[PDB]
Amino acid sequence: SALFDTNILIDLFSGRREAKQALEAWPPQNAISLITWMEVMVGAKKYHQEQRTRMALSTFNIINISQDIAERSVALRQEYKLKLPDAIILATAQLHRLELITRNTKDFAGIPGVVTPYEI
Amino acid sequence: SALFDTNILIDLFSGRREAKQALEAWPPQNAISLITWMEVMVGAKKYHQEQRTRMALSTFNIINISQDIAERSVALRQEYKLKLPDAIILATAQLHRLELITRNTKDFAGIPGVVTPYEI
Amino acid sequence: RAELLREAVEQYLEKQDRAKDTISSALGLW
Amino acid sequence: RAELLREAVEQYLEKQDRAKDTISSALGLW
Repeated sequence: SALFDTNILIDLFSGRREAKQALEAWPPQNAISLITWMEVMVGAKKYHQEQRTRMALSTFNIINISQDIAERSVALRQEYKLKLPDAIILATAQLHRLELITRNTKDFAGIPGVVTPYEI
Repeated sequence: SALFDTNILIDLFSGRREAKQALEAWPPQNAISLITWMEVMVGAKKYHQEQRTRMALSTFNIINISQDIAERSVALRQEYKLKLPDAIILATAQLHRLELITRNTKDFAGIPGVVTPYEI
Repeated sequence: RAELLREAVEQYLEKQDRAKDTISSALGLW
Repeated sequence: RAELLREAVEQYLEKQDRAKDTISSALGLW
C-alpha cells in the first residue's frame, strides 16, 4: 500500500536492518518506480547479484511512466524545486495514491503523503 | 527515421538555426524519448510556452520506457560509462533501430548509431 | 460456518511472510 | 496510369513541409 524510494532498497541490499523494518512496516503489494528499478539494478551488476536482485524486485509492483506521470512530474518539479527523478517518483506515488517512503528529508520535507522511516 | 536528444530541441526552441537544419536533415516521423519530452516541457513552463511547445512535441513519435529499454539502459550504463538518462535515450534509439542525433561528443563519441550534427 | 473468517486470516499471513522471506533474503544480498 | 507515381511524390512532400512548418514555428518559440 506504499511506494518505496531507491535509497531504502539500496540500504536493504546493503544489509541495513533499518531498511528491513521499513518494508515490514508496510503491507505487501508494495510498489516502486521503474526508475528505482533501474537505479537498483545498476548496483546489482556492480556487485554481481543481478539475477537474485531481479527476483526480489519482481515482488514489487513496478510502475512504468505513463504520460499522466510525465505531466505531473513536470508540474511537481517547479512547485517543489525538485530534481526530475525525484519528481517522477513523487508523481508516481500521487497518481496511484500511495505514500512515498524515503530517507530524503532534505528535498521532501513539508510535502504531504511522504514518510521518512529512519535516518541513521 | 531518427531519434533526437534534448539539447537540439532546446536549441531549436531557443532560436538556433543550426537546430532547424538538424531536424530538416532527417525525414518526418522523427522520435524522442519520454525523458526528452519531460526535460523540454520543463523549459516550456519556465518560458511560459507550455501549450505551444506541447503541440510541437506532439509531432514527434514519443517513445515511453518499456522494460526492454529499462534492461538495455542498465547494460549500456556499465559498458559506455554513461549517465543513466543518457543510457535510456541510447537504449531507446537502439531497440527501435534509430540513429541518435546529439550535440554531445564528450559522452557518445565512438558509439555506433550516433550522429553529432553540429557544435557551435 | 464462518470459517469464512480464519481462511481470511490465512491467506492474510502469509501474505506478509513470503514478504518477510523476500525481505530477509534480500537483506545484505550484495 | 502511373500517375501512381506523382501521387507518391505527393503525398511525399509534405510530408516534409508541415515538418518544415512545425520546425519553423518552433524555432525561437521561447
